[PDB]
Amino acid sequence: MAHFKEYQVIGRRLPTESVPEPKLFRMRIFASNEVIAKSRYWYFLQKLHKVKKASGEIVSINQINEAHPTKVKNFGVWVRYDSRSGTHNMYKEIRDVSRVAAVETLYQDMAARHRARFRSIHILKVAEIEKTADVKRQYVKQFLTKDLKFPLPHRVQKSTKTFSYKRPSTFY
Amino acid sequence: TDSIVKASNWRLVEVGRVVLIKKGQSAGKLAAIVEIIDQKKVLIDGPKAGVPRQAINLGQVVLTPLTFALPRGARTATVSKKWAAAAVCEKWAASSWAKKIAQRERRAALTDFERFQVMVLRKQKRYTVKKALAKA
Amino acid sequence: VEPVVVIDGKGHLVGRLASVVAKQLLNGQKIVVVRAEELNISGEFFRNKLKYHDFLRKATAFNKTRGPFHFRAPSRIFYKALRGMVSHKTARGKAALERLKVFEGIPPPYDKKKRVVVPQALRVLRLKPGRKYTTLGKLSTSVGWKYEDVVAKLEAKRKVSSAEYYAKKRAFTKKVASANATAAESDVAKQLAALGY
Amino acid sequence: MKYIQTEQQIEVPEGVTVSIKSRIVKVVGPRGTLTKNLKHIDVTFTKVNNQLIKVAVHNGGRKHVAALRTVKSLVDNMITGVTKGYKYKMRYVYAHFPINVNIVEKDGAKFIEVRNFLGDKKIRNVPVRDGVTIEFSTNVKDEIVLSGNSVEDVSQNAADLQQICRVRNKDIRKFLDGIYVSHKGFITED
Amino acid sequence: AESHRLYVKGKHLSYQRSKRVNNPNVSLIKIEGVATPQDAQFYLGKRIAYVYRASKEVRGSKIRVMWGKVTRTHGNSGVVRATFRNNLPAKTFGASVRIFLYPSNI
RNA sequence: UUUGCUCCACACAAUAUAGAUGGAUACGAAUAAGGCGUCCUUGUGGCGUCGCUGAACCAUAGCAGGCUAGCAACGGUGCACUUGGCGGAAAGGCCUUGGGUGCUUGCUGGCGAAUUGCAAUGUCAUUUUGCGUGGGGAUAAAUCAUUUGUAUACGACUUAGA
RNA sequence: GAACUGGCGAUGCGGGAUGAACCGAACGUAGAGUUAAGGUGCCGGAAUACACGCUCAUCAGACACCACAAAAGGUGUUAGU
Ligand SMILES: [Mg+2]
Ligand SMILES: [Mg+2]
Ligand SMILES: [Mg+2]
Ligand SMILES: [Mg+2]
Ligand SMILES: [Mg+2]
Ligand SMILES: [Mg+2]
Ligand SMILES: [Mg+2]
Repeated sequence: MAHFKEYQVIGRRLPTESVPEPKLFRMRIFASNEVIAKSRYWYFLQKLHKVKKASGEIVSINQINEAHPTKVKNFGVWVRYDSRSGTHNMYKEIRDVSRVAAVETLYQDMAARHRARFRSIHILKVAEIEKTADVKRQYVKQFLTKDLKFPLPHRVQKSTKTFSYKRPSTFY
Repeated sequence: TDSIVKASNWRLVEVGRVVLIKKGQSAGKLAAIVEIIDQKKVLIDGPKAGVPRQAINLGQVVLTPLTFALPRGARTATVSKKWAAAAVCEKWAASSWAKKIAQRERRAALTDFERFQVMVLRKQKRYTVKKALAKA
Repeated sequence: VEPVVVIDGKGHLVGRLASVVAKQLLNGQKIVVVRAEELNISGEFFRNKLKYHDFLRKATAFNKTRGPFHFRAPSRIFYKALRGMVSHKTARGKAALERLKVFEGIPPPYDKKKRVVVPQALRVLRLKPGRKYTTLGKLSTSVGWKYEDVVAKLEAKRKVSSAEYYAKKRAFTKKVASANATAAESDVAKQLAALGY
Repeated sequence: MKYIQTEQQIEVPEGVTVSIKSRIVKVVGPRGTLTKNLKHIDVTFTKVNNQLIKVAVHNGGRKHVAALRTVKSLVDNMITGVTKGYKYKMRYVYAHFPINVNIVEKDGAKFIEVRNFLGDKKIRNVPVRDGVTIEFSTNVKDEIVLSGNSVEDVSQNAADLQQICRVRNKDIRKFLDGIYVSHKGFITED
Repeated sequence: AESHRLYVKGKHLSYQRSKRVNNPNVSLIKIEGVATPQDAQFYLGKRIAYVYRASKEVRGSKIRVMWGKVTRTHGNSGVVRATFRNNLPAKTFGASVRIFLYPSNI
């Protein structure tokens, strides 16, 4: 699940005699595989237009890879989610190197802070923020400062053995 | 008359910091931090040693005391050029940390005959060491 | 590996150490634990004192001498934690329990034996910095342990004797390392370096 | 939110030296020396230019940075204590019974002795802490001055003196009698 | 020399079991110096001896042996499963067994 | 009270093993800090170095380890005999001094091994006990019965008696 | 007290500590392999696994049936409008 891929799914109503060549609606879906991608596509087309899987067709599904996977970006993410007593819209910022990884982090973060499962979340929009001074969240802005450098105090080293003879230290 | 405060130096998570990967497909190679993603993730690059440019968790690597000048977000070619210019490889090889690692593989690669020769040489060295330890 | 393992209980977390020791004894390793009074429990002292008072108030209603027994000494609090982690009502669990000795301080002959630590139960490695923790000797004293001061006096004089032993050993180590320095750049040393030694 | 780096600055005057081992702080000034143990905070101290000490917290939460600013205030208070010292002035408030306050020795130990508080027969005793000097101020009525190098000891001793004279079983809005801290300042203040 | 060992030290931990049912036909052996199934794979098929002493001489000896072999790895921490011609007595939970270097593939 | 009891040594026999199979290899503190070395004006000092695991260190070769000849150094180890010093938390161990007596793989030789037959723990430890041998050592009590009443249902307790 | 279906009764086995009915799965005698539900600090077979966060409770919390909790409130702390 969290090993997310991004798919474009393009579908349409089933062609008839009155309206051949329907309008080829397309979405970008974050999903673990194509089966889930197609299901999410039909769920959203179901909710937005008067169409369903039985009366429709999937013309194309394509994985969309990151253009520059090794370029650290800042992502604005607009989501809509269901809490225990209502529905809410949220905006969040993720510093990450790809859209699928940023969406992974978003789902982990929504699960952690709002106990919102994948079931309850609609990804409205994921967009790279083109430049700084547009980053609105301090938890992301604090990593954009010039010559940023920080230590990692209290390093804990994993032991391969039950017993140690040396009283380990945490220097780093 | 002079205020004295213990420094408590730490290796800093910073661009140009050399890290030693300890788990993964690299698992024992040097890489450079090219850009910081967050408190737990950084983007690293190991072009000379064959470490692909990748976002990694800081728990997968150990910071070394080695640093070199590197602009933030430098691409693979310039990382390689500045790594070679700074001569990171032999500055790493000269440290006793790398010497200890090399000693560990050399010991692991020994044969039974070589281990017997090690025993014989150790006894020969021990004879002279004990002799001098008794003299002085 | 060694026939008897002596664990310095200072700075360890009681439950994680007890789990490790229980598995060792059940697997057949002989364990001696020293300095039980320096064991740690996570959580503040008042909270762990409240927990022990809850334990104290549990007793057989019609006869208190047959009820749950409330041992106050740090070594016995650790022993109690290790029980319940061991199936003590069986012969195998009893056999595992005779493989264990727990002490306050470091009595002889263990005071001249090598002590080990269990890193996966060490407080400094396990607890998040800033989390409050309790010390077992202090909790035991507040509960009714009588021998904190005599243990502290014996630990102080043991530490003195150990310090002179360490000074002698450090001097001998310095001269041994000096002799090994003179052995370098010789042919035997060069060959040993080539072979990995 | 786990701020990357929070930092505060400590200014050290010319005649003061600060020696900070791991978290044991020693401040020596013209008026004496003070020591504080700070091994419960997890901060980092850095010396800059013999007049400036930086104190920092890395990857710290809201409570951690609050403690950082508390540490800066504590070290500043020790520096102020060795430079100019602390002085607390307390006044005697009474309606009918003159509160008699004196300094007595029980056995080599200074005690503040309070008598006739609300006409009581009980003599109240308050130990005098080390480094705290007591003086009964002339040229102003019913005032007692506590002075010392540590604001902690001076303020705590003054608080003990105030709390030893609490009224029981009366409307304290009416029976306002007691010994109250009237002024918190420095010894040499200008 | 002072060392004559030609086997690897092992400890008999328990039978194969669920929470409340055990299988005496399969024993679980912890081999010293083995921490992963990958390392335990070297020991698959190696012969195992449980060596114990008895008061009664039988065939010129007071020493008796129970023979078995390593059959597969067990878990994630280098424990192995072993089968013996006669099952281990189960008072030997925690006793020492010997894993020999034969049959050898090196 | 059978020539009983006890300690030491070796000889045999029995008994068992919660499980030897190179070595349990000793600072204390902190961990947002330390260890070690060095220097000074001796400190919360300067400088250097180290860790990132014990994957270490020490031991490790010889009919399960024989017999024998040398070379080189005066070291390393074992055994008793020793001179002391320290150790009471459960000391029961640690540090020593001086000769003797073996071994030495630090380095060169010479002789032996086989047939356990292609593997079978292939037996090399150590609780305890008894029967013997030869060398020291010591020479009582308790209970019943009687008796007291500071005790007492009976046991028990508490007293007395060559 | 009715409706449909599946069960128990008439049924053991693995899991839910424990339990007629829940989950998994139904049963000749054995061997081997693989799993279900449930689990993998120790009791106890199996990662003191890996990863991102949250929480410190002077009455924390810790897996459905199930062995309860509410209106209301808090510059505790986190995210968000
Ligand atoms: Mg009592
Ligand atoms: Mg019926
Ligand atoms: Mg239940
Ligand atoms: Mg059941
Ligand atoms: Mg169902
Ligand atoms: Mg569990
Ligand atoms: Mg287990």
